[PDB]
Amino acid sequence: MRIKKKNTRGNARNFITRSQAVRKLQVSLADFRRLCIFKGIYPREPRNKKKANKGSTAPTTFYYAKDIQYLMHEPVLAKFREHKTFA
Amino acid sequence: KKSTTSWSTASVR
Amino acid sequence: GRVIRNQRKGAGSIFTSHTRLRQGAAKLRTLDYAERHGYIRGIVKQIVHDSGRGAPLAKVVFRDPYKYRLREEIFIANEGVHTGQFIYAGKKASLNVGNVLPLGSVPEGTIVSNVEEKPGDRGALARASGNYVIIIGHNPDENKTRVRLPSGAKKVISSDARGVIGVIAGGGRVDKPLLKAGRAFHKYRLKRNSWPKTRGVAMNPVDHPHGGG
Amino acid sequence: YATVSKTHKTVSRAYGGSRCANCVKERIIRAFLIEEQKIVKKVVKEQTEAAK
Amino acid sequence: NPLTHSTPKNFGIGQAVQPKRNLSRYVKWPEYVRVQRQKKILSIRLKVPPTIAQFQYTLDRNTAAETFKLFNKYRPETAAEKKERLTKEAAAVSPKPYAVKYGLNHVVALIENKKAKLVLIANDVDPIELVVFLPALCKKMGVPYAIVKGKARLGTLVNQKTSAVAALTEVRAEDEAALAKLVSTIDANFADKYDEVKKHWGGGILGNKAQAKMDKRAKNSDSA
RNA sequence: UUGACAUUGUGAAGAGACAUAGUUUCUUUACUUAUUCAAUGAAGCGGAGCUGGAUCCACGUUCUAGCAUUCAAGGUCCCAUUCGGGGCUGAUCCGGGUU
RNA sequence: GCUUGUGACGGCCCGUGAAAAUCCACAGGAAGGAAUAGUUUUCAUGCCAGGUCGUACUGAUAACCGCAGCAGGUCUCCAAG
RNA sequence: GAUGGGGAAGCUCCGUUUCAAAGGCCUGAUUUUAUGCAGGCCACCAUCGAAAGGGAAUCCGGUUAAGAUUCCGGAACCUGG
Ligand SMILES: [Mg+2]
Ligand SMILES: [Mg+2]
Ligand SMILES: [Mg+2]
Ligand SMILES: [Mg+2]
Ligand SMILES: [Mg+2]
Ligand SMILES: [Mg+2]
Ligand SMILES: [Mg+2]
Ligand SMILES: [Mg+2]
Ligand SMILES: [Mg+2]
Ligand SMILES: [Mg+2]
Repeated sequence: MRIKKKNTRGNARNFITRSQAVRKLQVSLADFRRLCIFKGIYPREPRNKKKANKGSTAPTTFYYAKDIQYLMHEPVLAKFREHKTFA
Repeated sequence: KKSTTSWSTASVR
Repeated sequence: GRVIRNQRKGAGSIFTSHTRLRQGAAKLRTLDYAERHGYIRGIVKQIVHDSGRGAPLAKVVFRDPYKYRLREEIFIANEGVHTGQFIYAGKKASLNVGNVLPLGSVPEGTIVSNVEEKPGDRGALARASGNYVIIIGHNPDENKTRVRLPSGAKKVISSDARGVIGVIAGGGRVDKPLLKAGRAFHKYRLKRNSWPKTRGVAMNPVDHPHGGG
Repeated sequence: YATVSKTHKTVSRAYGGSRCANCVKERIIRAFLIEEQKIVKKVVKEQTEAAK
Repeated sequence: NPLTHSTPKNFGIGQAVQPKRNLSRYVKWPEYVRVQRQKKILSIRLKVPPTIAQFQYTLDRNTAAETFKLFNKYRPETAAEKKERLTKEAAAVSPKPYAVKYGLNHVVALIENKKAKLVLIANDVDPIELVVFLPALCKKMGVPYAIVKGKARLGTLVNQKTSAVAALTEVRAEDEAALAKLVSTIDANFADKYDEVKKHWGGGILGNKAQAKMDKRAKNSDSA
C-alpha cells in the first residue's frame, strides 16, 4: 500500500461544510436551509476543528456528511425543482 | 433489497 | 543516386539539437505596459554557463506587476554585468550597461546587443559572444532606426524595438586553437551531430555529387 | 524531516531555518537604512517642489 | 482616532501590485460570442445594397404600440378554446371568426389576391430572402404594409415563438375606423417619410479608431 | 521562376465614352472589411480631459543583493451602533477594435 | 599494509558535467483561544490497520543463444598467505 | 501519444497546450417584493515511458529433502486515522 494523503480521512471526511453541502446538493442556500429544517439536519462540532477544516481556525458551519448524503434522496427536493420549472 | 440500477435509495436512515 | 547527408539532415532524427543541459531560451521580457511607458527594475541573481553556447547567461528576477510573485528571466549577460546588479528595462531606463532600452531612446553611436528584429520578438540580433550592433541614426518621421549589424550589413528597424546596452560577454573565444579532435568532439557533443565531416570527394559517386575519380 | 520535532529544524530567530545569522543581520541593516533614506528623499523633494 | 493611519498606495509603474480593474474590454470571449459580435460589426461596416438596407427603417414606438394594440384584439383562436367550440358544435348538430392572418405562403397569397388590409413584416428574418421581396410586392399590389421590429413580437401576436409576417384582412365594425386611421398613420409616418431614403445604400460606417485616424489626418491637413 | 484568370472590397483626384443633367473605362493616391503574419496573463489600445505642470510630460519608481499579497488604509454621506455593514472616492471620462 | 566509505582541498574544459514526484522551513497573520478555568496531538505514553502481483533453481566447457549436454558468445558484486 | 482543431478518396496523418465555454473554491437573512442563486476568488493541461535513475519504513538468532531481510522467537521502525 502506498502512502495515503492527509486531510482526507477522519474529521476531514466525517464533516462537510455548508458551502460544500450546498454545492453537493445543487440547490440554493434558502432551499438548503429549509430542507435541513424539514428533515432535522443540525450543525455539528468536530473535536478537532483544524483537522476538519485543513488547519484553519475560521468559524465554520459543519454537518454530518452521511446526513447530507441521506438528504440527497428526499422527494421534497424534486418538488422544489418542479416548482422552479413551473415558475 | 439488492440494487438493480446505478442510483438507489433503499430507505435506511 | 543515394540520398546525401545534406538532404538527410532535414528529416530531423539524429540531427536534432542536444538540449538536455540548456538553461532555457535567452529572451528579453515580454513587451508590456511597464516597459512601453516607464521602467521596471530587476536584480541579477546569478551568472551561469549554458551548455552549447559561448556567451554566459544572467538570471534576472523582476516583480510581477499584476500579482504578488516573482518572475525570472534569462538574459544573455553583457560584459561588465555582475551578480547583485540592478537592471532597468523600459522606455524611461537610463543609458547604462545592462539596461534594456528602445532604439529610439539611445543616441547615435550607442552599442547594443540582443536587438529585436521587430518590436516584441524578444531579441534576435548580436547574441553571440563579443558581438554587438551600432546605432547609425534615426528617422523620427518614419519612427525608424538605422543600425549596423555584426556582418557589416545595414538594417532599418522600428524604433520601438528593444536592445541591451553593451556587448555580449565572452569575446575572444575563437582566438584559441582547439589543437585536438577530442576538443572539437566535446564542443559538438553539446550542440548537435555535425562532426566529424567526411569530404564529398572522399566518397563513392553514389553518396555525393563530388565522389569518385 | 517530517519525523522530527520543530526544534531540530529551526533556530530561535527571524528567518531561523531559511536564512543564516549574518544574512539576516544584513537585511535588517539595509531595511532600516533604506527606509530612513526614503524619508530623507521625500523631505528633499518636498523642499525642492516648495521652492520651485 | 489615534489608532488609525493613512497609508496611500502608489499604483504607478514599478510600485505596488495593480488593483483589480474592469477588464470587460479585454475578455477573451467564447468563439460563438466573438462570431455574433463580429458579424453584426461586419453588417455595419460593409456597404449594404438598398433592397436589404430598407429593413433598417421600421415603425416608430408610438405607431408600433397602436398597431399592436389593434392586432391584440384579433389574436387567433387558441388550442384550449378550440376544443370548447367543437363540443358546442356537436351539440348544435358558431359565427364567423375574426383573426390575424399569418404564415408566409398564406400572406403572400392574400397580398397577391388583394385580400390583405394591412401587412406587418418582421425586420429580423434570417434567411432574409424569405421577406426581402415582400415590400416591392405590397407596393405593386397596392397593399398597405409596415416593417416592424420583432418576429418574436409577431409571434406573440399569433401564439408562436416567431412569425415572419402578419396580416389583417377583415375587421369588425367596432374597429373599421381604427384600422383606417392606422393605415393613414402608417402612410404618413412610414411609407411617405422613408420613400427616398429606402433607395439609398447603407452601411458606410467606420470603426472608432479608423474614424479617429481620419479625423486627425483631416484636422492636420486643414490646420498646422 | 515569370504571366493570366478567380479569391477581390471602399473612396478621392486626374484623363474618356450617352450630345454642357452622372452610367461606365484607365493612371495616381488613399482606406479597411476579406485575406496574411506575430504575440499575450487576449492588462492598460484609441480619443478626450473648463484634469494639472511646463507642443511635451506625468513632478508617484534609479547610492545599497531588504520589504511590497487577505474586496486598501484614509476621507465623506447613510444605517440604527452591537462583535459592523453599505454607497462615492481613493484609482477622471468615452468607444461598436485584445495588441 | 589491502579494499572500501568519507572529509577538507587542488587540477581540467570553446566539455562546467538530468528532471519530476515528495518532504521541510521561513515571511505573512485570515482567525481562534483562559480565571475558577482554557489552549497545545511538530513533547512522552496509550489504541487500530497495512491490499494486489514476483519470490524454487541455473546463470553456463551441460539449465541462456549458436539445428547439440557445441573449446564460440553473453552485464555485474565479494575476494586470504 | 489521445482530446480541441486542421489535413486526407480513405486506410489514417499532423500536433502536445494549442486555435476550446477544457473546473475547482469562498461567503450569504444580498435591505427583503413574499415558493425561481446572489456576491466573489484562483488559474494550464489526458495518458504512457527506468525490477541499474529519484524513492517512507527491519534487524539478529533459529528452522527445511527442497523456503526465508518473507516462516518461528525476540527486538524495532514507517505511514494513515
Ligand atoms: Mg573509396
Ligand atoms: Mg532464492
Ligand atoms: Mg541461486
Ligand atoms: Mg538452447
Ligand atoms: Mg533457434
Ligand atoms: Mg499522432
Ligand atoms: Mg508511469
Ligand atoms: Mg532504483
Ligand atoms: Mg535456497
Ligand atoms: Mg516476525
